[PDB]
This record gives sequence, C-alpha cells and structure tokens, in this order.
Amino acid sequence: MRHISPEELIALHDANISRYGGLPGMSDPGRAEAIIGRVQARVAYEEITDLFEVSATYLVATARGYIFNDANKRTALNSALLFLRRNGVQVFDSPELADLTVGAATGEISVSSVADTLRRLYG
Amino acid sequence: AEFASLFDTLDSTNKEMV
Ligand SMILES: [Br-]
Ligand SMILES: [Br-]
Ligand SMILES: [Br-]
Ligand SMILES: [Br-]
Ligand SMILES: [Br-]
Ligand SMILES: [Br-]
Ligand SMILES: [Br-]
Ligand SMILES: [Br-]
Ligand SMILES: [Br-]
Ligand SMILES: [Br-]
Repeated sequence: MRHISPEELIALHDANISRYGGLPGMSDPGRAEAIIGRVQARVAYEEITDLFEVSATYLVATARGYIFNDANKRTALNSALLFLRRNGVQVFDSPELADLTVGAATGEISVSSVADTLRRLYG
Repeated sequence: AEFASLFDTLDSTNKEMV
C-alpha cells in the first residue's frame, strides 16, 4: 500500500500552515521520522491490510505526537485522508471530522474507534 | 497540487480547526 513519508508529512504540514495559518516549525528534529517510521513498521509487523485501520494509525500517531509547534491536528486529519485518497478511497469533508480529530488528539478515541468512524464515512 | 486539491476538499474543516 502507498504510505506517507516523514518529509511528505512535514511538507503537508508546512503547506497547511501557509494556507490556513499557525505557528511554523517542528517541536523536535527527528520526531516526524520516529513517529511515521513507527507507524509503517507496525503496519508491516502487525500485517495491517485494512486501509481504515492504517489511516486511523496515521491520524492518531500525528494527532498525539506533537511533531509540530502547531497544526498537529490539521496535519493528522489531512494526512490520514491523503493516505486514503492515494490508496483509491474517495474522501470528502464531513462535519464529524473536527471532533473526531480532537478526540484522537486528547487520547479519548482509540485507533480502532477512529478507524470505525472513517470506515463508516468513506468505506 | 497534491495538497491544494486535498485542502480544497477539506477546506471547511481546515478552517474550523484553526
Ligand atoms: Br511550518
Ligand atoms: Br521533526
Ligand atoms: Br503507531
Ligand atoms: Br490544528
Ligand atoms: Br496543534
Ligand atoms: Br463539511
Ligand atoms: Br490507540
Ligand atoms: Br497547498
Ligand atoms: Br492552494
Ligand atoms: Br481530494
């Protein structure tokens, strides 16, 4: 399946900051690579073939990861949906996405639960 | 353009979350 690289995650964040606003820059050099590398390793190791579970893992990992000074939630959401789109899943905006992403970010909504919602919306 | 199209699609939610 087609994954999102750390540098792509960063570029997506930076483009989002430019378009919508927010504080620039990364919290800690290396964290993007650490987190996204972890996601991809886990997907291989756990043999996760379900696109919605994988999208959810990107979403939760970035939302909780504090890779950036700002727009972590935006980057989390857009990257998850970019992931779905690259893998042939049509995506569209839904008024449920904001609260979903916040819930993921605060640790209130698990990967499994995020995947369940994405699957309802887009599957 | 990869990103611009994605942001266009999710423009509402992106704005909401700022
Ligand atoms: Br930035
Ligand atoms: Br970083
Ligand atoms: Br992970
Ligand atoms: Br945000
Ligand atoms: Br943030
Ligand atoms: Br909407
Ligand atoms: Br979780
Ligand atoms: Br853009
Ligand atoms: Br644009
Ligand atoms: Br799109």
